[PDB]
Amino acid sequence: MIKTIAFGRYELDTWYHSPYPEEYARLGRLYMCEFCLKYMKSQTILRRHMAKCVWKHPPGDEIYRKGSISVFEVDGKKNKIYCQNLCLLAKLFLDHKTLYYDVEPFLFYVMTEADNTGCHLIGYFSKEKNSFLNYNVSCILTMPQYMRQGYGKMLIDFSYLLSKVEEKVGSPERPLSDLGLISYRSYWKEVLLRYLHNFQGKEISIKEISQETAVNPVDIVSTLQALQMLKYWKGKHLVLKRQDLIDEWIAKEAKRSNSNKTMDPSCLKWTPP
Amino acid sequence: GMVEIEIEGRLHRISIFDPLEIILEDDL
Ligand SMILES: [Zn+2]
Repeated sequence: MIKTIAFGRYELDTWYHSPYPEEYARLGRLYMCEFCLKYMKSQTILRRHMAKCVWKHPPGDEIYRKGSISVFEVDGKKNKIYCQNLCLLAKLFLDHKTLYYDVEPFLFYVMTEADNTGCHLIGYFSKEKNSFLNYNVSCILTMPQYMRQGYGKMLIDFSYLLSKVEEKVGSPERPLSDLGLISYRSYWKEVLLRYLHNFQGKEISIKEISQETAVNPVDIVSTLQALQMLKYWKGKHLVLKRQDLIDEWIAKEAKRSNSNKTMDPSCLKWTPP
Repeated sequence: GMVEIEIEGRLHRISIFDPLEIILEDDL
């Protein structure tokens, strides 16, 4: 079975099992075209491909660019093959991912970092074209060579930015991988502490916050309690503005945004359906 | 809209449309 993939300049241990054709699943190493995501039997095979291959980035529309960092929006129906490969790729490293074959009812948002060779795959999230439950994220992944660098947050943040511009509230698809429950929990804290920092009024409804940030009202109540800011005295429900967390949030703001790991609504060029 | 969960060994239910009061420190 498979254990490692050659992905661009990287050599990655694979974490799970992916339903690759047994012809390939018989192999312990797969060589992936870093731009079109074709999988190949050997190094010699790949090299010849790379000499033919034309992709220097994914397909679809580049709906966000801020310098080297882009995000492409790929239609599962418009690039069925690119998206299917993407899933197989993501199925290593993602434990509970369902879909591989039928990528048509989905949009894929592919984040990439550009250098002199091309636009390299950072990570992606998929999004149903018509989520019955209003999920703004189906599956989300940071490539291993980009983990613990604040790109997960950027992906999540972009998923809600779409939701905002769509004028919707949404939430990731349940269930939530053990690794992704921590990052959303984290992200919903950034988001909420910021709001309370900017909000100068004396009262607010969840629906207001839900509408400003695009975070689902349940995920808001959840985080408020996680932060222990939902208090009940004298017969009603009060929001408790913790100075500490808010003050820690501002110091943490300096740190993060010194390293430019922030998405930027000014750079998005998108229209929703 | 009505959410439910726990605050210090009690059980509590809260609407997502009522304005909730924001406070700092104070007597409670
Ligand atoms: Zn290729």
